[PDB]
Amino acid sequence: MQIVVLAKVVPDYEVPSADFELVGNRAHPRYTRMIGLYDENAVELGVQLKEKLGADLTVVSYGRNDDVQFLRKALAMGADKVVLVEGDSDDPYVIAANLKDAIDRQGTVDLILAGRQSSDMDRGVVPGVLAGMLDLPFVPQACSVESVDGGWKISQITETGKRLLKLSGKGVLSITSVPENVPRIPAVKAIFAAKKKPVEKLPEIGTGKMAVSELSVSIPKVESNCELIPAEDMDDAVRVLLRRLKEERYL
Amino acid sequence: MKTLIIETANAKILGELVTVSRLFGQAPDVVVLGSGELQGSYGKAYRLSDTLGANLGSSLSDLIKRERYELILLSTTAIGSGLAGPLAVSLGAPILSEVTAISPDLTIERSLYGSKAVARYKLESGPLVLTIKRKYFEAATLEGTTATEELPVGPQKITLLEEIEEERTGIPLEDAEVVVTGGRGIGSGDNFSILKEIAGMLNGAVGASRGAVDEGWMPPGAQIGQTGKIVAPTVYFAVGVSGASQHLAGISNAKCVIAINKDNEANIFKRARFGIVGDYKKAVPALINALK
Ligand SMILES: Cc1cc2nc3c(=O)[nH]c(=O)nc-3n(C[C@H](O)[C@H](O)[C@H](O)COP(=O)(O)OP(=O)(O)OC[C@H]3O[C@@H](n4cnc5c(N)ncnc54)[C@H](O)[C@@H]3O)c2cc1C
Ligand SMILES: Nc1ncnc2c1ncn2[C@@H]1O[C@H](COP(=O)(O)O)[C@@H](O)[C@H]1O
Repeated sequence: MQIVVLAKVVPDYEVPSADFELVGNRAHPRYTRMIGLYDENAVELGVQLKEKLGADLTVVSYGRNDDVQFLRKALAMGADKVVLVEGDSDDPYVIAANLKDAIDRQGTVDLILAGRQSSDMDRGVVPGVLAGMLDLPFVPQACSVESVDGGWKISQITETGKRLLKLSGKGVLSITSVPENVPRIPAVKAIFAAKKKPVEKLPEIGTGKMAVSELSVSIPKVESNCELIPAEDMDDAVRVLLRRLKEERYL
Repeated sequence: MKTLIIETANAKILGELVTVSRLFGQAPDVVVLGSGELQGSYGKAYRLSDTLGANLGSSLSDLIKRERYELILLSTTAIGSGLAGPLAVSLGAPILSEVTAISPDLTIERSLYGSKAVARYKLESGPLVLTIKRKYFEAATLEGTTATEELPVGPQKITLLEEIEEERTGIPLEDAEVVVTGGRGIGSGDNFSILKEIAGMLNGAVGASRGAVDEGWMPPGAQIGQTGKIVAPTVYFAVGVSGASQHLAGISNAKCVIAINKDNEANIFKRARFGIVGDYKKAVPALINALK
């Protein structure tokens, strides 16, 4: 049994606007790179499934050769191998088609996991596009997954609560965050050992892109000129705050 | 251009999609997913009994092809997102998701880099699938009703076993005029008690950052931000919240953001109107006392 998790390395997703700059409509190269946050939730879920089921866990990525060092974090968390297709497209159809080609080279795959959305493109498109190309059911915003007879019992986070679903057969699930899939922190020695675990590299395939043009990308300033209330004396500080809220007709 | 809205019967969400449709043409059609009267007056309306995209088979896509729809509008909701990607692929359509603005000349805007950046796009060749971010477009008033033609659903791949609403307390987050949000800085689930207290006193609601939700201190539906709820209260207390951009994305229209944070360098102070640099365990009890 084989679970695939789609993981994408991205520029540091905690850099504030104050410190954030673009080169050529993308993040300046100086920022620390890392697996995206929902991607790590998906890896964690995959490792939990591996632990419960005895499954193989294969991490598949489309991106830069030098992001292998970051993808190896997934190996240290418990994944068995990384498959990286080398390429630089942001286009969801190009990405998905290349992920599909990599997946088609892994024999039988029983389930595919992905993050709810990537930590740089903010879009939640690639997993659904890939599900379409694979002709498999897509389930967005899953937070838990259990193997059962015939398929998978899946809890999904909705806008008002949750849905309990049963998927028959294979599928593509995108994963949202809950306490139960906060990613584990691998030991220093596990990281070192993961340097030896398998990484397979594949060349990018020829495939079509979307007929959309990206006109511009900009970074809005974030500066409210906050009124800081002296708080050496907290009773005075809240007295001042309530007066100011009154004066400004907020409270 | 020939436009199809695909959504549940929910008037708030349908209304947002109608607003968007009006930028592109005068007479959208609608496919309703699931039950409920369809409000508004449309040229043609359809209904599918199932809300899960995986269960629709190819009838819907084949319809869209036959009828030569040029624009397909869905919401950025679990139901919209379950359908949008796969449907675009079946149409060979480009897709742009989480759309936050559309200019009069049809330049389409969306966020990048954790809502730090705004990207602008032009369609070169459609059909086009869009998913529209909730609470970014005004909801059109929907007047009258429209009967629906039943469409066939496909093989059942996913069964809906149970739908479970998050237990509700007090006024909804997205309706509240005062929101009190706790983050990682609160330190425990019990420590949220004083935030619940002050929220109750102000006829407000309690929110959370992803940090507090990941710790289990608040339920997932309390999360505010890019991938949670969007709120525009008069007053927003951000307590023990660093102010990551993805959090800030949920409060762009909050009128008065009040930061209470022990770290004077925290990013939240670049969004806040008022700020208290200090321990919330001192600030909030003091505020409660002053209010009493
Ligand atoms: C794709 C993606 C989507 C995301 N979407 C969201 C989203 O929708 N919503 C969201 O919230 N996050 C989101 N995040 C995460 C976001 O980037 C941050 O990780 C998160 O918001 C930080 O949570 P926090 O500020 O509560 O915790 P931290 O960043 O750890 O901040 C804790 C703060 O508490 C303060 N503090 C500690 N003790 C005290 C005390 N006694 N008194 C006062 N202050 C104290 C500290 O100074 C600190 O500033 C997303 C991330 C990604 C990658
Ligand atoms: N280049 C990629 N390599 C591997 N996985 C990806 C890639 N792009 C997107 N994904 C997966 O799809 C999810 C959603 O990405 P997106 O549609 O860009 O928001 C990510 O969290 C990953 O799990």
